[PDB]
Amino acid sequence: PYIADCPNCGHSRCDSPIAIEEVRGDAHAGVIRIQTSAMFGLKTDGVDLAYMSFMNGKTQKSIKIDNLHVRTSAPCSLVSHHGYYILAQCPPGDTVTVGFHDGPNRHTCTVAHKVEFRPVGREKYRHPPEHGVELPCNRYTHKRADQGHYVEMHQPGLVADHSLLSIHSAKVKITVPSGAQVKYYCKCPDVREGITSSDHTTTCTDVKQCRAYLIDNKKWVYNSGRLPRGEGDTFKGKLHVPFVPVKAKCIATLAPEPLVEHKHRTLILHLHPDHPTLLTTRSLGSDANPTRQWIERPTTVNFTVTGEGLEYTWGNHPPKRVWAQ
Amino acid sequence: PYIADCPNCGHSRCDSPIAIEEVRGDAHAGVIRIQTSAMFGLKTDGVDLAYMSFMNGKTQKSIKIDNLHVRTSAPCSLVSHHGYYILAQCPPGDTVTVGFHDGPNRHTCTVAHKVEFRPVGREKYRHPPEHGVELPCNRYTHKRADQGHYVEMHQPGLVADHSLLSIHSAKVKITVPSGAQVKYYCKCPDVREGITSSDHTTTCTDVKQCRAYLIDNKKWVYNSGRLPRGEGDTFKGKLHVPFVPVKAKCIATLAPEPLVEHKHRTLILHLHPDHPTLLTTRSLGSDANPTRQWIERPTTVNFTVTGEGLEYTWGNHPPKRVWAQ
Amino acid sequence: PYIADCPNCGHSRCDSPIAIEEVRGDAHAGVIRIQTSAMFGLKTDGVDLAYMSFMNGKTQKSIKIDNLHVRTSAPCSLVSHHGYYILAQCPPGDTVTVGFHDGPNRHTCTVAHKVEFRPVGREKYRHPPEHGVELPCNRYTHKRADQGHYVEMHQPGLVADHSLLSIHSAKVKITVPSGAQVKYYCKCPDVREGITSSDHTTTCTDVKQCRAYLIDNKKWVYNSGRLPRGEGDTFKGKLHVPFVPVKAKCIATLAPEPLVEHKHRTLILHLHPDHPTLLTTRSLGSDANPTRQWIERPTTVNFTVTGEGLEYTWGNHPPKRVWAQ
Amino acid sequence: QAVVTQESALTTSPGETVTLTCRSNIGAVTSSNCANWVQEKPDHFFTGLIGDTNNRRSGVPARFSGSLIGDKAALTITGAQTEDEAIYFCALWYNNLWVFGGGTKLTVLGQPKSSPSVTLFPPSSEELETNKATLVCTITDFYPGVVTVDWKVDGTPVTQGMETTQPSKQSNNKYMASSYLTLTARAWERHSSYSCQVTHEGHTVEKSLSR
Amino acid sequence: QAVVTQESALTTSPGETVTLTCRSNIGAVTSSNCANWVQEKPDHFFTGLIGDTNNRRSGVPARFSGSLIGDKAALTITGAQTEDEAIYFCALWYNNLWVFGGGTKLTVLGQPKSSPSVTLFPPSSEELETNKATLVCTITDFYPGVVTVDWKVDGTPVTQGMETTQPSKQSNNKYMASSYLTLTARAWERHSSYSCQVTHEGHTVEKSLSR
Amino acid sequence: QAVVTQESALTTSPGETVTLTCRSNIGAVTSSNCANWVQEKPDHFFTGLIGDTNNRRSGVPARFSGSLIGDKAALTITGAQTEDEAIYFCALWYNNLWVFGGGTKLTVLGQPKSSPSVTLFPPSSEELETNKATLVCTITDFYPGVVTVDWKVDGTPVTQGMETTQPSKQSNNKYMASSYLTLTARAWERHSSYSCQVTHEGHTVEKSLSR
Amino acid sequence: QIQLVQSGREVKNPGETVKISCKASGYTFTEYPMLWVKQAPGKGFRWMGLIYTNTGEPTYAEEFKGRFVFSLEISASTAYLQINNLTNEDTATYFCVRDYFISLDYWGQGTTLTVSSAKTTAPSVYPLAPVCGGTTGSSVTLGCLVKGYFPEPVTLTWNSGSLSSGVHTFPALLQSGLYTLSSSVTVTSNTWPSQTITCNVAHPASSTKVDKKIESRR
Amino acid sequence: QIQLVQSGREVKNPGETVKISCKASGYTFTEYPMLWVKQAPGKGFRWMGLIYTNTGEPTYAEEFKGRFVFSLEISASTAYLQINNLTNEDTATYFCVRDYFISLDYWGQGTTLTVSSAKTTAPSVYPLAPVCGGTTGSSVTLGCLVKGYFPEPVTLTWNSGSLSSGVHTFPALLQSGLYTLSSSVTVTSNTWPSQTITCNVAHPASSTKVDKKIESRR
Repeated sequence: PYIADCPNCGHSRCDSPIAIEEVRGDAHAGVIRIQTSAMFGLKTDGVDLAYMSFMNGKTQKSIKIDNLHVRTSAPCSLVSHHGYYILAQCPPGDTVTVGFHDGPNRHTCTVAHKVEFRPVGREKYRHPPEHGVELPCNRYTHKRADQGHYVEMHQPGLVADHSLLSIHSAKVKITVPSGAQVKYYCKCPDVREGITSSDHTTTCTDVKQCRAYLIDNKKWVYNSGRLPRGEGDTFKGKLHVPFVPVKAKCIATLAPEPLVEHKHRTLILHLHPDHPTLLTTRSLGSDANPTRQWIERPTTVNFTVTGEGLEYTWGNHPPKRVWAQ
Repeated sequence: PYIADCPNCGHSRCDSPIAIEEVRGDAHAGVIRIQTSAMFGLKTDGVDLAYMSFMNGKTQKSIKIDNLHVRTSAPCSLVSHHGYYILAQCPPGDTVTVGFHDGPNRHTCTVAHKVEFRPVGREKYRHPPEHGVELPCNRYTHKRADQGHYVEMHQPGLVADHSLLSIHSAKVKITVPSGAQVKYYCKCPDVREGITSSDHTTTCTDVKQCRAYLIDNKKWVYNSGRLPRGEGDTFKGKLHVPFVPVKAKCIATLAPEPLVEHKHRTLILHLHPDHPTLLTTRSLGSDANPTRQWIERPTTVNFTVTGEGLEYTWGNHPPKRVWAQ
Repeated sequence: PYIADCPNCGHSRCDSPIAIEEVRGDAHAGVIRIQTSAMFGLKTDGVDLAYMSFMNGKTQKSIKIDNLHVRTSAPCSLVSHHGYYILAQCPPGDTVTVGFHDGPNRHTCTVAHKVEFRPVGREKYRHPPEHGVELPCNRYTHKRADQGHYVEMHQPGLVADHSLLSIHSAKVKITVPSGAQVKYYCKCPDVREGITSSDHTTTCTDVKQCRAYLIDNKKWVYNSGRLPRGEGDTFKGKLHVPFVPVKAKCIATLAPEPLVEHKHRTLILHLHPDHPTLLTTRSLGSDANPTRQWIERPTTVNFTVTGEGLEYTWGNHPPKRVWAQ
Repeated sequence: QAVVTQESALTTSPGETVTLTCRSNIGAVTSSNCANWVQEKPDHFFTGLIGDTNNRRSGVPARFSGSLIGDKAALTITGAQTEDEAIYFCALWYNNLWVFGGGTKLTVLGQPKSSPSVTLFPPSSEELETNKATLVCTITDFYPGVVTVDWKVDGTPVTQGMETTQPSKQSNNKYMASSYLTLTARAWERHSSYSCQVTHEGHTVEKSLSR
Repeated sequence: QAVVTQESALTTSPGETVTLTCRSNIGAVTSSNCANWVQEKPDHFFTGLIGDTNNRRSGVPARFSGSLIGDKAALTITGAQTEDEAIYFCALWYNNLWVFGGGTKLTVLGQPKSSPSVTLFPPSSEELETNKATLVCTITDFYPGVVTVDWKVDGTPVTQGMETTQPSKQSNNKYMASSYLTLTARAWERHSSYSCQVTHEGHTVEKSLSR
Repeated sequence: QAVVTQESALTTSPGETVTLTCRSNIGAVTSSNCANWVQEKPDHFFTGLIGDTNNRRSGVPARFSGSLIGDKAALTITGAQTEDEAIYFCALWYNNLWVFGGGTKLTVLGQPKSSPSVTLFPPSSEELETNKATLVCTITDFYPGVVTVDWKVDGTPVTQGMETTQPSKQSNNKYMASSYLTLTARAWERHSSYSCQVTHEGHTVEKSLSR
Repeated sequence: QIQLVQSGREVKNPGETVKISCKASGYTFTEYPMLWVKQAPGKGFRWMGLIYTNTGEPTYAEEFKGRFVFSLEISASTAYLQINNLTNEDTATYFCVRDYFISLDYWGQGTTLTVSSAKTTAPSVYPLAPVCGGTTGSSVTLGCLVKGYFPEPVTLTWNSGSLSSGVHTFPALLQSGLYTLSSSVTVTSNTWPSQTITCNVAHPASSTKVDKKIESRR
Repeated sequence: QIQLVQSGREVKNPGETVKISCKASGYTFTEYPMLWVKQAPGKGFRWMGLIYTNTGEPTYAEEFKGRFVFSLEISASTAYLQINNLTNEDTATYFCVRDYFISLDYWGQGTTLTVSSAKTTAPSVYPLAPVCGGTTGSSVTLGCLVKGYFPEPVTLTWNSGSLSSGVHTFPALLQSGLYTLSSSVTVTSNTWPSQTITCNVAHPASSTKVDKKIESRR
C-alpha cells in the first residue's frame, strides 16, 4: 500500500496512504475508477478482497474495510476494489473526495477533478434512470479477472523515517525495520552510504541533519507521480489493471414521446422533455437541411417537411420518419 | 411490508422491501411524500410508530427504525412515517435515494425522479428561509389522523421462494411457511395446482423447473406496479393515505426591499435581490402595459409611470402603488 | 453556552443551543466562520478545546465533541472551534446546516445563508485545487491566539424555565437553581419582584399565568439578536474573536496554458479552460481598447494586435506580452 | 410440522462463555422465526430472556445475548454464573404457530457443597390413637442433590415400609427430600430403636429416636 | 430551603441490579441540579462516584451509573458486589448551595461469616503498682458484626465493672470490639478465675486466665 | 538491539482493575510496534491475548484490553479474576524482528486455601528384590503452593536419603510435590517406623507406615 | 410489575371439565394476548395456541383444536383454559404466557392437573415435635405431616403464612392410593416453644381446614 | 494521585477556636475549589460552603455564616476551616472535598472535633502480654492499653509504624471522665518474643510520648 502526498487532506497537504491519483470521470455510468496509493484487497498475505491494507508507519495495516467513503458533491457508491484501485458510482462533482475510517481517526483524502456523467444518448440527463432503452455506453467492470491493460509497477524509492534517528545518549542513533537497507550519512563527515543494521553516528549529533532513509524494496509500488524514484534501476513488476473500460450497454436514457400534430407539409410538434434532449432531423432531399437543438424547455417547434420525407429523432428514442405529400 | 424490485439498488436492480414508488416532489416546502413497499410504523402487532417492519425472507422484521436515510443530491430530513409511506424534507435532486441500516447491511434503495422546490411566491429560492412573509403554500402534514383520500390496497399475488423447493434425496421437495397456500407443479407432469402442506414431487427432479409459489394472502398490500396480480379477485382493503397535501402557510420567501428613486414620471429603481425575483407591474390605464422579468442579477430598471398611477411587485413582498403626476 | 431559537431545527423553529447566527461566507478558501450560541471549547472549568459544552436545561453539558456536523449542500469540513465560534471548510450552498450528536439525539440546527466560494483569481472555480499559483486570498485562521477584533459580550437577560413552577399541592410553587435570582409574580396579585430562594404563590394557582424567570448572570453571553436584553445594565464582558480574516495566500487557481497562433498583427488563440476564466487585454496604445470575457466554453478567439504591443491575461496565470510588428 | 432441536445438556464453570443453539428441521433459522429463549428454574419457574432473536426481556442480565450463528438461533451466556444453572428452551415461529425445542439442561460450577440437615420425628400420639405410627425423616439444604436414606429398626435395616421422595429443588438451589417409615400402632410399640441414616457426598448422618 | 430524600436502607445480593433514588422536595430533579452520588465506607472513608448526574469519577467501577428516572436522580449498581455494602449519599445543587440527602445504607450479600478472634490479657504489673487491675478482652475479625461479651469472675457473672465498645468496622469489612473489666489491685488478688465469654453467630468462645 | 521492559510482579485482588506496561528502550512504543500480550499459565501453557496493540484474540475475555498509555503499550484487566494469575509477556515489533519483555508475574486474590493430600507408600516387594527400598510421599492439591516435608525413621529425623521435588502447579491451580526417602533393602528391614510429615499453612500432616 | 398468577392444581376423574384461570397484573391486558403452553411431565414444552385479548379470537394448535377452549374475563384481566372431556393423558402443567417482543416475555406459575379416578378422602394432620429428650441447639426444627388424602391439592402454611422463612414444604406423593405431604420449619431455639407455632392445612376437595399447634412432647 | 489529608482530631472546651487544615495533593489547587462538609454524629451530611481557591472568596451556607471562616495557605495547597467561639453542639467530623465534575469527586479523611470541658490528663501505657503459661499456636496476639487520658486524641503505632499489618486499634471511649484506648497486634509465633515489638503512644495535649516494649511475663 503506497503512501503519497494528499493535496487537501482534511486540513491541508498531508501524506495519506489513500492519496488519490488518476481520477477518471471519463465513462458514462455514474462510475469513476480511482487509484488510491493504498492497496486494499486481500490482506498482507492471502485472504478476503473485502479487507483493508493501508500504510501506517513504515508498516501496513491489513484489516477490515469497515467504513470506506468515496464522495464528491454527494456521497458516492462503492462498486468494487482490487489492488490499489477502486471503482465507485459517483454523481458529478467539481472535486473527488475519498476516505475510510480506521476507527480512531477519520483519515481521509481529497482531490480536484472535473467530473460529469453524460449518459450516452441525445438526452443530457444528470443521472441514470430505472428504465429506458439500452445502448452502447462506456463503463468499467465489476470484476478483477482482468488483463486488458497493465501499468508499470516497479519498486519504491526510499522514504523518510525520522523515528529511526534516535539518540545514543550523545550521538544520533539510526535503527532498522527488520534488517532493511537504511541509506545514511549526515551533513558532517561520518558513514557515507548506509547499508547496515542499526548504526550510530560518530560525527553529527542533531537528528535534523541526517539521512533517515528506507530502501525497503521487498514489495514494488505503483509508479505515482508522488513517488520518489528508486534510483538504482527499473525493476520488474508489470501489473495489470482490473477496471478496464468495457462496452457495457448501460441501462440508459429515454425522453418522453412527442405530440405529433399535422399541418400542410409541416410538423407542428408540441414537445415536453424530462431533460435537455438533442433533437435533430434530416430532410432527405439531396438538400439535407438538418437541424440541431438541445431542448430542455418544453417547446412547440416546426419542421418544413418536403415531398419525399423527413426523419425525426426524439433523443435516443429511435428515429421516426414521415410522408408529407 | 411489501417487497418489490428496486431499480438501482446499490449495485443494480435488486428486490428491496423499501422499493420506491410514487415519488411526489410536487409540494413546495422542501418536502416529499414517498411510498416504500415496506410498511414501517407499528410492529407486526400493536406498538410504537417509530419501529421498523420490512420484509426479510417471506417474513417481516418488525424492529427499530434506528438509521433511516432518505436522501437526494444531499441527505434529506425525515418528517414522519405512517404505513408504507414516509414524508421527508428534501432539497432538489435529479433522483431520490432511500435507505435504512438493518445493522449487518446498508440495504438501501434508489430511484429516478425530477425534484424541485419552488417556494410559493415571486421569489425563486432554492430553499426555505427562517423569515419572510407567510402565504398559502402546498405541503403535506405531519400527522396520521387522516382520511382525505384512500388508495386501493387489495391482496398480494403470489411470490417466488425457491428456499422452499428443497430435495427429498432424489426428488424436489416443497414445503410451506405455516400452512400457507403453495401453488405447485413442474415442467414434467406431477401435482398440478398445489394447495397443500409440504408436498414432494414424484416426477421432476430439478429445482429450476418447478413452481415455488406463496399464496399468502392473510395480509393485503399496496397495489404497486411492481406487484404481480393476485389473479383470483379484487379483494377488499381500501386504505387511507396519511400525508394529504394541505393548505399550510409555509414560512416563506421575501426579497430585499427596493431602492426607490424619483424621476419625472419615471421610477428609476436600483435593485438588488437575494434570489431570482419575478418583478411585474400594471400601468393602471386601460392600456395595461405590464412587464415581467425574473431578476436575480442586481439591476437598475426603469418604469414609465403615467399620470394616474402604476403598481409595483417586488416579489411576494406586497404590491406597491405610486402617484406620478 | 448560549441558547437561542434555531429557525428550522429539523422540524421547525426549536430553541437549540447551537442556534446559528452570523454566517460569514465572505472569504475565499472554502471556509465559513460561524457562531453557534453554544460555547464549545474547554469544559465548564479548564481543559481540552476539543470538548463540547452546550446548554441542556438551564445547565451546561461540558462533554466530548464526538460527532459534530457542519454542512451545506454537502457535508463541510471542520477547521477549528474556539469559544462560541467554529471555522469550517464548506462548499457553496444556498443554506447552512449545523449539528452535533449528543448520543441520544441528533439535535441539529439549520439556517439560510447565501454561500459561495470564488477563489481569488480570474478563474471562477467552484473549489480549491491541489496546485496552481499562490496569490493573496482572504481567509480565516486556524488559531485562537487572536485579538484583532472583539465583540461585545455582556450579560444574558432572563430565560424561561417552567420546570421551576411546580405545585405546592394547591398553589404554584417556584424553586431556584442554586440560589439564583428568580423574577416572579403571577397575573393575580402576589409577590411582585422575586429575588428569592424557593417561594410559593399565595394567590394564583395555574402554572400558565406566572413569571418563571432566571436572572442567572454569573456568566455573560454573546449578544445574539435572539437574546432577550438583560434590562438592568450594559455589564462588562468585551470578548475577542478568534477567527480574524487574514491575508493568507491560498493555494489557488490556474487555468491551462493557451495555444498561441500567429497571424498578421493578429493573435488567433485556440483556447480551452478548466473553468470560467476571465480573460482580458490592454492594447498598449493610448487607445486602450481592452476586452473582457469570462471563458468557460473552449473558444478560438482573436485580437487585433497593434504595432507597439498587446498584453494577455489567461486567468491568474501571469500577464503575457507580444510584439506584433 | 417442524422440529426444533437443542443440545441436551451442557456443563460450564462460573466465568466461562457458553453457547446454546436452536436448530430447525425445515431449514436455516431466520429473523422471521423470531427465536425466543425461555429459562426454567426449579419450581416450574419460567421467565423470558430473549425474543425476536436478539431482544433481551427487561431485567435479564446482559451476560445473555441471542443471535443467529450459521443457520441456527444461539443464546450466549458471557460470564456464566452459578445462578444460570437451569433448563433453557428455544421457541421458533412458523407463520402460524410456535414450536418449542426440547430444552438444554445447563450446569454451572458453583454453590459450594452443603451437608443435609436431617430430623427424625416420632409418630405423634393422636396418630397412635389410630393404631398407626409413621416416623418422618426430613432432609433439607443438601447439595449436590443426591442422597441415600436407610432406615434401621432395632439395629436391623428395615427394607419394607419406607418411602423416600425424590430430591426437590429449594429456592436457594439446594435440595430437600423426606422419607417415611410406616409401622402399625403395634409394630411401633414392639421394636425400640429407630434410626434414619442419610448418606451425602460421602459423609453419613444418622438420626435416632428412642421410644 | 430544599430537602433531598433517599431510601433509608436497601438490601441486595451479590450479582443483582439495585437502584437508589434521590428526591427533591421542591420539584423534579433536573440536569441543572447536577446530582452527585458519594459513598461512605467504614472509617469515615469518602469517595465520589458520579457527578453532574451521570459523570462517573475516574477509577469507580462501571457497575455504577447515574441517571434521572422520572423526576428523581438515580444510581444503578449493575452486578452489585459485596464490596458495595456502604452508605450512599446524593447531593443536589440549588443555584447557590448544595443539599445532601440522608444517605441510603446498602447491604450486599457476601463475605462468608467469620468467627471472632478473642484474647484476654491480665492486668500488667506496672498497673498493679497503681493499686489497679484491668483485664482487657479483645475481639477482632468477626462477621456478622454483632457480639455478646460476658465476664465471669470466679464462676460468677460480673455485672458491674465491665465496659464493651461498639463493634467498629475494620478495613477487610469484618468488625472488632474490646471489653474492659476494671478491678482494684485488691479485687484482683482476691478472686482467682477470670473469663471473657464472647457469643457470635451462635457459637461461644470463652478465654480464661488464671492468676 | 532493543530492550522491552515490564513490571516484575504485580499483586491485585479479585474485582480490581490492574494495568501492566511494556516499555521500549529505544523510544516511545507506537502502533507500528504492534504490541502483543501473551499469557503463560502453569504447564508451559501459552495463549495470545492482544495483538497489533489493541486487537483481542478470539475467545479471550473482554476484561482484557490493550492500548498505548504515554509512550508505552499497556494491558488492562478490568475486574481481575483469580484465573488471571499468571505471567504476562509483551512483545514489540522492530521493523524486522520481535523482542519479548521479561514478563510480569501477576497474582490475583482468590482460590481459598486448600490443605495437602498426603500419601506414603512402602517400598514395593519387587523393589525389595533389588536390595533397595524407596518410600514415596506424595502431596497434592495444596495451596498456597509452599510446603515443608520432613521424614522420620524410627522417631529420628532422617536428614540424608531424602529428595523433595519443587511444588509444580496442577491444572486446577493448586500444587503438588513428592518426596523420596531411599534406603537399602537392608536399611529397610532394620528400622521399623517411617513417617512423612508435611507442614502447610500452619497445620501439620503426618503419614506413617509400619513395617 | 407483571405477574400472571394461575389457579391452584386440580384433580379430576376422566371425563370431567376444568377451567384454569390466569389473572394478569402489571400490563394493559388488551395490548398483549395470551399464549397457553402445556409442559407435559416427560415430553417438554408445547404451544397450545394464542388468544387475541383485544377481539377475543383464539388460535388453537392443531393438537388442541377440539376439547380445548380459551376464553377471557376481559374485565378482570383473566384468561382461562378449559379442557372438556378430560382424558387421562392430559395430566401435565399448563402455563399462561404473555406474547410480546417477538416471542414470549413472561410466564405464569403453572397449574398442574392430575386426571385420576378416586373418591374424596380428608387428610389427617399430625404435629411433628422433637424427641422427648434434650434437643438443644442454636435452632430447632418442627414439622407437620399431612397424611392420607385424595385428591390433590392441599395447601399448607405456618402461622397463617406469617412464618415463611426457614420452611421446607415437601411435594405430595401417592402411596397406597392416597396422597401424603409434609413440611418442616426451623426457628431459633428461643422462639419455640415460647411463641406458638401452628401448621395450617386446607383440603378444598373435602372442605377440610385443620389448624394444628405444635406442642412439646412433655 | 489526589490525596486530601486532614489534621488530626481535636478536643476543645466551649468558647475556644480551632483551625482544621486540609493539605491537597495530586491536582493544581488553583483550578479546583474546596467544599467543607459537616457530618454530624447522627444527622448525616451537610454542605458548609465553598472557597474559590483561585480568588480566595468563600461562600458560607446560611447555617455557617458567622463563627465559620474558610481561608487557605495557597502557597502550600492548604485550605482551612476555622470555627471560632466553639459551641458544644459543634462536635462532629468535618471533611474537605474537591468540587469537580459537576459535583464533588474526592473527599478527605475527616477531622473530628469534640467540644468538651475538662483538664489535661496524661495516659498510662500498659503492655499486654499473653498468659503466664503456654500460649502455643501458629501465631500470637500482643496488646497495648492506653488508659485514662484527656483530651483526645492519642496516636498509636507498632514498631514506629513499620508493623501495620495484623493490627487492630480500638476507638477511644470515655469512661469516668477519661478516655481509654487499646490496640492489638498479631504476628507469627517465631517473630515474638524473638524480635522486639514496641507500642508507640503520643498524647499531644500533654506532650506525652511513651514507648512500651511488650515483654514476656516470665
